[PDB]
Amino acid sequence: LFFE
Amino acid sequence: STLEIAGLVRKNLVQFGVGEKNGSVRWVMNALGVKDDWLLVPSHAYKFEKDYEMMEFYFNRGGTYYSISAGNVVIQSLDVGFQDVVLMKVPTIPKFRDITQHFIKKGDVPRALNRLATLVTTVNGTPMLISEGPLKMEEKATYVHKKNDGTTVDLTVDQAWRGKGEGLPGMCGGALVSSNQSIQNAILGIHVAGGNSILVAKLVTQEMFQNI
Ligand SMILES: *C[C@H](NC(=O)OCc1ccccc1)C(=O)O
Repeated sequence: LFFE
Repeated sequence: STLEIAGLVRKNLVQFGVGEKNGSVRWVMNALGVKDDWLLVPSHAYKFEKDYEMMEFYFNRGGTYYSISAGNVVIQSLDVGFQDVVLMKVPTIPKFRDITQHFIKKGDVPRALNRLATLVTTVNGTPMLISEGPLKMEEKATYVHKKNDGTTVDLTVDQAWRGKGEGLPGMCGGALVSSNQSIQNAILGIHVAGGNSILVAKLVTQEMFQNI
């Protein structure tokens, strides 16, 4: 999971 | 309906950018006006870069731009501890339509679980509807934020929706909308992370607006  | 809630979200979504005084604007993500001059915005947009308060914040509302010193916006937490998404008062923004009554009530959270939802968002202002698989609630969700230098930090919040779906950079700050018509397709929260075909949104309830 990544900052998007 | 989902589509009519989506329209109300769409009208209140602005683009949020950051820059140095006299510098180029870096357009980062979405912010969602909720009422008066208050917006919801993921604080990971700005809080991890050096000397944020000396930067200029920019808000793009359909090609009309509003800017303000970061030191002149009032930032208010949604709850105790770190929750990423904050409330931000921007004195120079045009008044928003009050959409706070379209957010889910804390007591109705169970009614959105195990049902589809739609992420109503943009990529730099281009509106998109992103389907999310049946929702789960994670009491604690962890995701990795990549800063401007390229280095990454790990972030953790209370109460995040998790759904199967495909996100893109810049979609953060958009609103998750329940497919459940029996709770009037409530706005569930704010998109904060995506990856490995999973989408994560911070729970935002009506009760949280009591913090102004
Ligand atoms: C989307 C907004 N809805 C709203 O605030 O409704 C509150 C309501 C509606 C019907 C009965 C009781 C309360 C809006 O723009 O009005």
